[PDB]
Amino acid sequence: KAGPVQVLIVKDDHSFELDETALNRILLSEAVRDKEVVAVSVAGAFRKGKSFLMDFMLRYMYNQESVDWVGDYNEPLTGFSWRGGSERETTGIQIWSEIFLINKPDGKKVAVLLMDTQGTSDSQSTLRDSATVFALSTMISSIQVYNLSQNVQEDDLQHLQLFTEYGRLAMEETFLKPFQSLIFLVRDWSFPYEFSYGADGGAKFLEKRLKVSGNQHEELQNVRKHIHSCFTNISCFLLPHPGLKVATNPNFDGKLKEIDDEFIKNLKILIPWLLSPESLDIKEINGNKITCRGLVEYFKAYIKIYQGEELPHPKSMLQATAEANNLAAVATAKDTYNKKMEEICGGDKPFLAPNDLQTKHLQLKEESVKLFRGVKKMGGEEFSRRYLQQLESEIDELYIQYIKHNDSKNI
Amino acid sequence: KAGPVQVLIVKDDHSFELDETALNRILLSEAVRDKEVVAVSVAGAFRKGKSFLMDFMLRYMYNQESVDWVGDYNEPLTGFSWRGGSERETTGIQIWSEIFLINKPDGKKVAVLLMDTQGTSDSQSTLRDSATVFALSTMISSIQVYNLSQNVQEDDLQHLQLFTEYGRLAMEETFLKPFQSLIFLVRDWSFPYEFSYGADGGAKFLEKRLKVSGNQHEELQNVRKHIHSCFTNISCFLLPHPGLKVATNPNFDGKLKEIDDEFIKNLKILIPWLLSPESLDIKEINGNKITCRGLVEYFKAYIKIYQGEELPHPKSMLQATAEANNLAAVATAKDTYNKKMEEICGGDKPFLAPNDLQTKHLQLKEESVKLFRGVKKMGGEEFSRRYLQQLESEIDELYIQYIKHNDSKNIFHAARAAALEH
Ligand SMILES: Nc1nc2c(ncn2[C@@H]2O[C@H](COP(=O)(O)OP(=O)(O)O)[C@@H](O)[C@H]2O)c(=O)[nH]1
Ligand SMILES: Nc1nc2c(ncn2[C@@H]2O[C@H](COP(=O)(O)OP(=O)(O)O)[C@@H](O)[C@H]2O)c(=O)[nH]1
Ligand code: ALF
Ligand code: ALF
Ligand SMILES: [Mg+2]
Ligand SMILES: [Mg+2]
Repeated sequence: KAGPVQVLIVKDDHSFELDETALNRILLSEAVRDKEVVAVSVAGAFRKGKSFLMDFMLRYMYNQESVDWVGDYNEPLTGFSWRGGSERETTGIQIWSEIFLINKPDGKKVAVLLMDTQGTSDSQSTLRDSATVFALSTMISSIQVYNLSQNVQEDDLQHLQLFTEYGRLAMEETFLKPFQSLIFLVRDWSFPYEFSYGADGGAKFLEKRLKVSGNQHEELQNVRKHIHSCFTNISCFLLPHPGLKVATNPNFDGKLKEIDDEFIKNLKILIPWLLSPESLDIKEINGNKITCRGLVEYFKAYIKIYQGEELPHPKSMLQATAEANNLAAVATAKDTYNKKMEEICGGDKPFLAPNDLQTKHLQLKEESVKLFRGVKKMGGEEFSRRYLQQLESEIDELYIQYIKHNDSKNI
Repeated sequence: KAGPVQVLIVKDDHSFELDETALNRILLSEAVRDKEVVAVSVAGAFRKGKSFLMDFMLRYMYNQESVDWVGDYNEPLTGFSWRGGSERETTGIQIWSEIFLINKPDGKKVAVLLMDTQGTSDSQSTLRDSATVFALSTMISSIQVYNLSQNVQEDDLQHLQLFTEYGRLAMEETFLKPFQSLIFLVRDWSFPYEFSYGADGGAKFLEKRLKVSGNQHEELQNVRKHIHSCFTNISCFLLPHPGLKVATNPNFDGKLKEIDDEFIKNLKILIPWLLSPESLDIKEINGNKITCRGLVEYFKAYIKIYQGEELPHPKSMLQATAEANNLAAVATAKDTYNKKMEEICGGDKPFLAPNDLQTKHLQLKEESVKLFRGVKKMGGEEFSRRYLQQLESEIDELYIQYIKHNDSKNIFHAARAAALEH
């Protein structure tokens, strides 16, 4: 019997593990391994109904040819594990064990893979944990549902930009856009009188939100340009709140009779708009359509890159800013020392007595140390200590170079 | 008649202006200028009901002595401007024009100032805009209500850390904690079966969410340690959802008869909890209690700092990581060039003829450029181009230093060569 399968395992030590056996068993079966694959993912902040949504996607995938695929209104919602409570439920990445075979309007018979992910920003996860899951699901899926709550905030765009860039870094160089379809799914949209629920309201909302204009600040322009650069198709769907019973009742188990009717009405539109045979886009990587067997190889390849240390680590805004502040200050203090030493023992300056050279070096070292300390930096003085010691060590190294330059002028 | 007053203005070119005349008219009047001041602010992500909340705080401030301060159930909600719609309403910082005089259980009157702020992360603002508003409002307030939606996510704590770090950087150095009281107010809390609505469930939720353990990953540890070290008192209040009429009905105008009853009950706990005379903390800066006139002086000083450019610029995760990646690659590549040039024209090495020196320099410069370009960095090759150009420029400057070092080993080379050619 079909069920969810844990394929990306996140460990308590923040390491990642691919369950290759379970993955090979689902995607290398004879019926699917050679078919071109459509991979649908949902990702975004944790505790926002992602697994819940995926389980309605499952109902549609099993009952496409039925007018009432949304189900019996007394049927509980099953599949991927979903629940209330403040603590995360999904970890890593899970896929549905049954690969769906669908006929496109082309006549092409394609394999459809459904992928559910650990929400970002939970209380147990580093930024590297969250970015790796989100980048991997974007790199593997051909349709990425970016699940957002209520609105699209500038920090939603900055996270998307960080995660997609992290994905790009693990990918081979390419002249085409790295990714395919992205849907901004806005849950609990509260303003249907400003933009109607659904795809047409969402398209107008998103055009406004992502619009680049010349009078816009560069920081605002650049995040929008980066998002457009990454995806060949970007859509948006505004979804109503499903009712306070769905959000707050601990006995709720997914029965449609307990879900707000306007939510159901739009949910019935959203799922086929995402998953109908005409809207299923086959996965492509660097301009080649991928089969299920091909997808398995890329999954293994990408995880290995993220398991190693070839790529830089994503860092928080304060941590990354502190590091850049300190690196820039080291460079400035070191450059100051170099140019000041050139004034007293550059090539065109006379030989200096060794004791004089030492006195002037110690003075110029102290001046560069005071320059470094005086620059305002994020992170605090304790964070700076490592960079202060590096600075002093590199200046001491430079000094020995100058001892030898000076010595050459008295031979 | 009393109303909201814009005191911090964010311009469309993202510059900041203090309307000192408006501020002075309010805080320097004879009635309040010399009274110790309590400042209450609300701040957080945009479009989350901050102004709405403040107008219910206004009702309390005006009707504390009335039996039913919350208002008639048919009375619309007014004061600071609030509304639905997805676009921001409040910009900058505004204060209420009427300063409330309140007697403490001690015996003398404090002045209470209410401050409403632009939500962070709206689509028209830079990170620096958001950071400056949130920092200024934290630095000026003695009670900061941090307004959050549904949960406390790790990105919420990273933003609070960044914003409070930005405020600390603009303050006088002190051995004391820089700020006083912080309230994590969680709107639309959905799990009362796990942590009950209000301040006791909030305290248990927040104690767990903010707990510092020496065994958590340093990234999670250090955010929590930072927040704890910034505030002398941190609490948390979990508020129910107000109902879909409040959230989605365009005709809603604040009438209590259209607000869910459980939200009202907790609202009636929250507001006196925040504002009761025995709960009002007098603003302290650098160990001194502050009067209204002193608060104006600090508002002027702090904004002057953020109007200048003495401080590091707040940057997005991608922007800051890309910068750090490129800065490190530049330093490595420049260091390599220096070390390789020392092998050939260090002080203890023989004179090199200018043509050999140039050829070797050009080889080593290319190897360093190749090293820089080979480093995997966030942000793209296009982002790195400013740093590649800077590296080539700094390498060229070092080369000229080496030309002079080398020439000094044989000043007569060109002259003697010319004399020997004959
Ligand atoms: N407010 C709100 N809650 C939802 C929605 N959809 C599902 N939920 C509830 O969200 C909670 C967590 O759902 P889950 O799918 O496990 O979230 P995930 O962690 O994002 O996968 C459950 O209590 C769901 O009933 C929605 O559209 N809005
Ligand atoms: N979901 C929800 N909406 C609220 C709450 N409080 C107020 N609102 C609605 O949120 C919208 C924005 O309110 P406003 O005070 O202008 O938000 P601000 O931008 O943060 O100041 C209004 O439509 C309010 O009716 C709440 O606790 N939960
Ligand atoms: F909180 Al989750 F899937 F994002 F359980
Ligand atoms: F969006 Al606001 F006050 F944060 F109008
Ligand atoms: Mg889930
Ligand atoms: Mg407001």
